[PDB]
Amino acid sequence: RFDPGTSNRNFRIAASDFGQALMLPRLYATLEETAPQVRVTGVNLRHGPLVEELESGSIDIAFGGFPTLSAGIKTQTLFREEYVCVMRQSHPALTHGLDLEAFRQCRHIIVTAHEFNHVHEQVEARLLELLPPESIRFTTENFLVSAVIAEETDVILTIPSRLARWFANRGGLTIFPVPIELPSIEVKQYWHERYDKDPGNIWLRRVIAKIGFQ
Amino acid sequence: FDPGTSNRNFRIAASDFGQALMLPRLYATLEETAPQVRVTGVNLRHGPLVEELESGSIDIAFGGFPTLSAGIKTQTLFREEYVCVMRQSHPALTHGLDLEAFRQCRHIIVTAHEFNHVHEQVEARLLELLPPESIRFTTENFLVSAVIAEETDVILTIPSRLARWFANRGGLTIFPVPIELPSIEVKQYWHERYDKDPGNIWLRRVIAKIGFQ
Repeated sequence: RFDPGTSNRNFRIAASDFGQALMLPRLYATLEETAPQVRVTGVNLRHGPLVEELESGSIDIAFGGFPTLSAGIKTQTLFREEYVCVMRQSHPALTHGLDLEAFRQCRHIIVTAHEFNHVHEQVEARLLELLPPESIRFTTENFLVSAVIAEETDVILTIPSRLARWFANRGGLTIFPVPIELPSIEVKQYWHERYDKDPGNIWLRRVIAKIGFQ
Repeated sequence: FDPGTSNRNFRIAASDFGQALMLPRLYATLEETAPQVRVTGVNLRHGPLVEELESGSIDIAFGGFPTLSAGIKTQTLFREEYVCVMRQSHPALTHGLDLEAFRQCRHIIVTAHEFNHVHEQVEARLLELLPPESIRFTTENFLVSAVIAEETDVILTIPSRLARWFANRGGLTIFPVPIELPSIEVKQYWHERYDKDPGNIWLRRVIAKIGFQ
């Protein structure tokens, strides 16, 4: 059914834009070394029921936190992620510290995710509860968009640390801890039972599961 | 409608590139004159944009959408060209990017077909001229693909503003693309139903006043 060295299969992985940008580069080596005509497509999250897409075969694997996925779904946990805060290094509060109430008074960009039933909705909910409505300036579905915007303007962004670190590395942004206690996230890969024994699917899970996510 | 005291959440539909470009150019106007106004960036979807503009679901669309015509007003904001980027630590760098070398590289392609975005044209041209095995990754977000090109040895063909944005802050280097590609017109789009809506009108005018480099 599936041979890495000769396959032309195009694998589709559903993930947030962040999850995509995290995953695919970690697959490149394996692809050039052992599967040089295999393709990986990063598919955005949708409003429709994700379990259906895994069932129909239109998605091979989902990657991230999808608490709503259960029946007929098999999973494996890959790592934990924690949230932090960022603001750009030419931000007025940077010269200052930031306790909880100064935090509440700044401008925020929120990444929204409840429509996609992605675990980040947990954080989103916490922030919408905490923050004065007037404190929220921008809203977007994409983590990477939100990061770029935080670099170009004075808004505070609350995001997975891995993403924060990737953008900190260019010095646009400073990382500081969230002044509230946010849930720790379990990031996994998800697939459907109907494909548990599919050779290609099995191969992909193996590769993903061997990724050094440290 | 008063900007100074409104709390309206305006929804703009654009590619992730379009959102990243637009919203920052709106911050000052918000800070100075509409401090309670929210802007939301919405991803392009499966369905037809017109039905979203009509619905009120989306206030304005930003980008290049040839398909919007019947009941849509537009104002052209600027025009964009395409280039290639590869990271400085790429073998093909110190060698030139002629068409024959191009074909021998691995590519990441941004796909746009689903949401009738002008990039369809660019995507189609590349697929025409590239062997199916030089294509390694595919994604629908420009920003995703730009960080992937920064992390791995893939070639990425993208709009120059996006390119210039990543070249400055990192390892990607910009190359002309040895493939014939259309120029692009970036417009704002809105339904005629809201042509006269004060809120909309205000937004459209703030945008038409942005100085896109």
